[PDB]
Amino acid sequence: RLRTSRTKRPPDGFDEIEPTLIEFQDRMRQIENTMGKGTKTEMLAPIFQLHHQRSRYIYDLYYKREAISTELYNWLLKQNYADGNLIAKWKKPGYEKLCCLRCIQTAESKFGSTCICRVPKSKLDKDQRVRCTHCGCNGCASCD
Amino acid sequence: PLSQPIIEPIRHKRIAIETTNVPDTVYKKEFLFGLLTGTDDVRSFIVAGHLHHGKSALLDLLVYYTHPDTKPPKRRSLRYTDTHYLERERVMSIKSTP
Amino acid sequence: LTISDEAEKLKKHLSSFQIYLKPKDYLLDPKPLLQLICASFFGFPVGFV
Amino acid sequence: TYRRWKLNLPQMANLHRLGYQLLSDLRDDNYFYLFNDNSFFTAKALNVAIPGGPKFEPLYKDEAPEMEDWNEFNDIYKLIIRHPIKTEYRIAFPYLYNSRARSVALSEYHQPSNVFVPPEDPDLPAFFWDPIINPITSRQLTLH
Amino acid sequence: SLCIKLLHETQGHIVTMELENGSTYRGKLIEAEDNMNCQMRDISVTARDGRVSHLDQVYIRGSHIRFLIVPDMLRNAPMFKVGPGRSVPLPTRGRR
Amino acid sequence: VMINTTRIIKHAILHDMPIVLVLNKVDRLILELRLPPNDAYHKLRHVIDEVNDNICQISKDLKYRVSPELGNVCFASCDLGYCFTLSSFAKLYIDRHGG
Amino acid sequence: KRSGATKRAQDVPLIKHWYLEHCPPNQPVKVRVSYQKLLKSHVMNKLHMAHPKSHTNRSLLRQLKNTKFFQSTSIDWVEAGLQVCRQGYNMLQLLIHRKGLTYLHLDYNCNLKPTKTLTTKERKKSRFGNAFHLMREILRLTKLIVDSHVQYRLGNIDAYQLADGLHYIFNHVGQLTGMYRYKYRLMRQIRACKDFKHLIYYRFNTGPVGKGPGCGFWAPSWRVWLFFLRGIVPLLERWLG
Amino acid sequence: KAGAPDLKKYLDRQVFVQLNGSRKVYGVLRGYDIFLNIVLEDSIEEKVDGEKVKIGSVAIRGNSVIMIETLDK
Amino acid sequence: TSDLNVPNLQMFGHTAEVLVARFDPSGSYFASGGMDRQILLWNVFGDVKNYGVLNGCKGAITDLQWSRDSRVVYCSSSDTHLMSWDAVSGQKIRKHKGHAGVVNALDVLKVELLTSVSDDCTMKVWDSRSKDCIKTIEEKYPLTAVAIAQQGTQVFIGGIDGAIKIWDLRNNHCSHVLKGHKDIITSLAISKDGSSLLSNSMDNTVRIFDVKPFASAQRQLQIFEGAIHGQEHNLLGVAWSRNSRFVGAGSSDKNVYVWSATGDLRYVLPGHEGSVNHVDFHPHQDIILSCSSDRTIFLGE
Amino acid sequence: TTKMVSLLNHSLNVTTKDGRTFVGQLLAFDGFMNLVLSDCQEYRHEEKRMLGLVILRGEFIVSLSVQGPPPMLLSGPGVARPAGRGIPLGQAPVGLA
RNA sequence: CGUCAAAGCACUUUGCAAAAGCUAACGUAUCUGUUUCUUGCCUUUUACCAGAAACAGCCGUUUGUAAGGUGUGCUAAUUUGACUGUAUAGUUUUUGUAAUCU
Ligand SMILES: O=P(O)(O)O[C@H]1[C@@H](OP(=O)(O)O)[C@@H](OP(=O)(O)O)[C@@H](OP(=O)(O)O)[C@@H](OP(=O)(O)O)[C@H]1OP(=O)(O)O
Ligand SMILES: Nc1nc2c(ncn2[C@@H]2O[C@H](COP(=O)(O)OP(=O)(O)OP(=O)(O)O)[C@@H](O)[C@H]2O)c(=O)[nH]1
Ligand SMILES: [Mg+2]
Ligand SMILES: [Mg+2]
Ligand SMILES: [Zn+2]
Ligand SMILES: [Zn+2]
Ligand SMILES: [Zn+2]
Repeated sequence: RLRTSRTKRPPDGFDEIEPTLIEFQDRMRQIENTMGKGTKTEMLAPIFQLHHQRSRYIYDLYYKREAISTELYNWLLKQNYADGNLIAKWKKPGYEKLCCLRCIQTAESKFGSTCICRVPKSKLDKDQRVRCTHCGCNGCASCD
Repeated sequence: PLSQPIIEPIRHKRIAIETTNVPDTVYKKEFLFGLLTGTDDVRSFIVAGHLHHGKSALLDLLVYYTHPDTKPPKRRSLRYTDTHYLERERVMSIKSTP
Repeated sequence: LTISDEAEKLKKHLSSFQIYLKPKDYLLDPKPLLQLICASFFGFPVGFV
Repeated sequence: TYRRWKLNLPQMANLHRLGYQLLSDLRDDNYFYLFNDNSFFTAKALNVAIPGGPKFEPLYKDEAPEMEDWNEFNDIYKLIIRHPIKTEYRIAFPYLYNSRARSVALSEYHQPSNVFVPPEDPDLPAFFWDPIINPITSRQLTLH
Repeated sequence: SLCIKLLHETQGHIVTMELENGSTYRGKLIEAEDNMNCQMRDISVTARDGRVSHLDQVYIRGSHIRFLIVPDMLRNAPMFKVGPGRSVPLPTRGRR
Repeated sequence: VMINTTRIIKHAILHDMPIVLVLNKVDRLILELRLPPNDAYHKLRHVIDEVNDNICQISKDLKYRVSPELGNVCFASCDLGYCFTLSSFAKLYIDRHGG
Repeated sequence: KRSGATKRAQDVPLIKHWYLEHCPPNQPVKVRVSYQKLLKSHVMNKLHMAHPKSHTNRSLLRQLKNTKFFQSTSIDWVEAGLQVCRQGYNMLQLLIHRKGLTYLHLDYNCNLKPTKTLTTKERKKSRFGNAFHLMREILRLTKLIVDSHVQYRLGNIDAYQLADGLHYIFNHVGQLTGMYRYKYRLMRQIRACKDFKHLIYYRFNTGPVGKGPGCGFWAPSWRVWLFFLRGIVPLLERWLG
Repeated sequence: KAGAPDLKKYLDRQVFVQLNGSRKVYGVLRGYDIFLNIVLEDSIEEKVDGEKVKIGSVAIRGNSVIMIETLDK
Repeated sequence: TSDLNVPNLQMFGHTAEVLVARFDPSGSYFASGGMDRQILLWNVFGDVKNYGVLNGCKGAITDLQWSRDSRVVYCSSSDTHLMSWDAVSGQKIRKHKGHAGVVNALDVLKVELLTSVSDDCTMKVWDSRSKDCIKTIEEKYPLTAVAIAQQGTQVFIGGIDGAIKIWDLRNNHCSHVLKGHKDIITSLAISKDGSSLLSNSMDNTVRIFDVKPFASAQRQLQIFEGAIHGQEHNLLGVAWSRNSRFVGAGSSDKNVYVWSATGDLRYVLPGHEGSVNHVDFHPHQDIILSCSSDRTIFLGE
Repeated sequence: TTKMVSLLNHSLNVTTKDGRTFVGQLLAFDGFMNLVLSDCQEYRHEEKRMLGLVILRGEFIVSLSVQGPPPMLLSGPGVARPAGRGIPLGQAPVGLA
């Protein structure tokens, strides 16, 4: 992950996108230090929000705007700059707007069911349209 | 003495390597018996030499071919036709096994 | 040829002899590779017999 | 997972050269004549101690004069003294040079000595007549 | 070739062969070749008509053989698999 | 040739026993001692000559004689798994290259 | 070989042949004794060789990972070490509380010192057992190692100083921790580390290099302590349970 | 490919050859080929009647040789 | 009233729902399979123990069929495959591929001919060795059950439409349909003589039809109520007695329904914990077989 | 030539160039169609003679046919136990409540 | 290399089961504990000393098999296994010394 000045220089397209990745890390540090105003699980939601945003930024760079070479993209996935499994989910139908991977796994629920944000809202009552407890997601359904 | 057991444990004194059942060879045993009984294709000889010059390895060479089940050991030579725990300890032939 | 790590030259030469080895076999320890090559090249030790 | 490795010949040669300080230079195994594991087991059983090797507890404390008799067998009167029976003899041939030989272990008698000498310089060809090897000259025979 | 291997197996025994003429030969086979050229000894030649003659040493060319009557106890001889490059059926231990 | 080899040869010729010689551990000449091919041939020939001398010390009969040209001597490496004679290479060549 | 099976890091001894062979001549008495003692331990290990028994694969961490209470990620080793030190400190502190022994101070180096003079009642109540103290001392050793690495990461020391300090830590557990008090069978491991120190120093300080700090060949002593931990883990888990 | 026939023991010996069509030739073998083509010298031919006519130096094609026979004990 | 050691024998095994269980035509064996991708072979008389497990199927055993030789087993898999299992040795003989969805039903012939339907809206005829469909019939909606007449020219297919279609393999003239059902047909079964067709449908009515070239119209002989289907849309089977005078069916209300084929209910015996998937009768004695999605199967009288 | 292998150990009658017929069990064949027959009988012209082990030349052979077919599961987890049916007091589908 | 056959394949996560048969490294590495004995130091216990026997535990390893994950394919990729695998009208078999009658 962390890179030293004596390390192998990253591929050619890295320096154009270095500052925004540094800024992502800056907000991650801010979220780490910021404390309070939530339950034991609620305070840990912005972490997943920012992680999804960064991985989505890299995925957008490669697969929709083609602004980076495949070598640099593979390097970024190797250096944990982006979540490989999350992108793998984004690449298949039905999961285009997946929030995180804890809201898809059924072994982490009480009754072996995916999270509430995964249900399309057309099949969901108005009262139970809430923010996900895992990450604060407000609807992952591709339809929505 | 206290060392003497009241109920003697069951012991099986094994001295040599001896398969319970005849291993499968490339040839049929009836063919070998026919060759031995009614043919002049039998040769009787001994394999002799100095120490560790390789006379048991020579017979291992033929055994590897006629017995497909045998495989080379992990850390040493097969030394088939030793078949004595003493010889397997000293890693040298002490008896003349036919 | 077996020892000195020359996969393609050995492969071609044994192809001339119709000795065909699986590709994982060339990636063997030097001694079992020698044993395999010698058991395919020289067959049963018929000279001694 | 790192469960199996396969290295080239140049790579293995390089690794052998680089770590040359920390490996043995024997290749013969006859060096460990009475200083190998089974000799140590025998010495521990007999309570003798090879003077460079370990020392253990007796393992057999039954040597009291319960017989109360010298047995007129080991007496000096009927014994030809030629050379002292060292403990190296008692370890090399455990079943002959000592009675009461229990729990001893036998060791490999001999190995064919290795006649390989590594090359001094790479300029010389691989197959070259070493001057250390005595010449093949035996005009001392009477053939047919 | 398994048939030629069996013929070589026969060597030293008494094998009867009849040639393209129709005469049958009763003697001891002492040599054999891949061409099936044969050498025989103490042969009792039975001509096509039935006349019995006797020969001592012959070298029958293989191209003129019809068939051979091998001794019965050779029915248990082992039929080894032959690889592509091998020219003699022998027990194998390598790859194939 | 060592002392036990000499003893075996003496006792075998004394009892009128034919002897077939196997020159084992040939691979040590190539991979271990690293002799050039010509020096290796000289070493093999010297060993055969020594064996023949030990035979002659008992009986100078030409019936008891070991030499590869008589088909009486086998070159072998039982660790690597081959044991050929002059005839086994002549036939190995012939099968490949014709008549 | 050219082909193998990737043993673990601590399963490579790297100097076993040094003392399996004969001792080099003209060595001082202590070095000869060290050679002989290491050889004795090896011989005892080989004599009681048990062919491993058949058993189905079980592992604590896989069972734990199956549950929903345990997650997984990838972090730097030094961060993980700091986390382990902090967690052990918090566990020991929570255990010291919940007993009312709030007058005992467990400072950050894992020393249990009363904050006031204790009466007989308090002195009798504040007496802990061998399990707690052994865990405290193992935690102290862990903190020593992680703090050496942290000093290296700050730039306070360079790589050579760190290697030398780690070698010193592993060879001098009996002086730095005092863990031997609560389990005296550790003295086998302390003696083994001393013997490895003798071998390595006398094969290291030869020629232009002389006496002094600087020998950072810490692999053998490190693996000695790893193999001590292998056996002591179940005993401490039983005691702490 | 082909193979050399084994006939060294028959060289320079009184030999008797049977050809196709009930032919019969004497002679001493002097050479042979891959196809068993033989060469005979000072040979003698037999007819069906049996009168022996000296035939001379002879080079029989191997394709016609049925058997090659020697008479010595 | 039979050779069973106990009049009722509850059979345990499997790790999931069991979907099929059919008697051997000889009457000494029977096999069962379900969602655990395993087929178990049983002993009707004796210790009633397992002697074989048919492992290797990569999907749920939706249906399986015994061979007349009673030595090979044909299984229908949810993984779009049909495997032939050698019962005596338990080895994979052949794997028939070619569908495009879950294959729902399977049937065998009196001659080595196999037929099956799947969710790809098709029906395929398989030779026991050709490894390929000799004939393909393509429908609009997914099919659910088949029955082949032992004479060997007519196949009855039942699907979403609710009308049984009778197909002549040689003629390819399909202008004859056994109308009458109004919902999905779960199963079909043919009589021993090959004269009557037994059908079950998800409209909760079990009907019996006549397989004869001539009819006096309203080929519907009679209808049966009581056997009901749940909300899981399971494929509930129907069975024919050895003497072809008792008709049987399963229901999602855990009851096994046996009739006299004359319109009067005879046995309504309960005993299952879940939906009763399949039911069969022994070809020699008066036994009945039950198969339910509660990991258990029952032997009968 | 994989079909040629399928006739091993079968019983075969071979019509020959001479006109005879040999019947016996095939043991091994050859690329030149040399046939090895065991327990071979001779069909001259039909007279029966026991021949034994016979090696045919390739040229001698005209055609061949076969007269006789070639000479010549682990466990389970289920367990049975007798039991009776227990009548429940409800009448409803499992899905419906 | 070639032909044939069936299996998507490569990497990877987890579950289940097994791992000497013919004297031999599941692990070329190496700890701990219990019981019964014999010892050492010993004021009494824990902690201990060092040898044996019989038992266990922990750190690891290999294989089989089941269900999945990632990347690539099914409009082909790869792997595993099996194979009595090769030319050729010019004498030793397969591009005819045949027909004729008897
Ligand atoms: O304790 P020892 O093994 O006898 O070794 C001590 C000493 O160790 P302590 O500081 O623990 O007393 C040093 O070793 P480190 O402390 O450096 O490990 C020192 O080593 P250097 O001189 O190599 O620095 C030296 O060992 P030696 O004199 O053998 O080199 C010295 O030995 P003495 O105790 O005999 O003085
Ligand atoms: N390098 C090499 N070593 C061989 C060869 N043949 C045998 N050896 C080794 O020589 C040693 C002795 O082999 P053995 O088969 O025990 O020889 P031996 O004649 O049976 O020894 P004794 O029975 O005591 O006479 C073993 O290590 C064999 O592996 C060879 O051809 N080359
Ligand atoms: Mg020997
Ligand atoms: Mg007291
Ligand atoms: Zn989420
Ligand atoms: Zn959610
Ligand atoms: Zn969400």
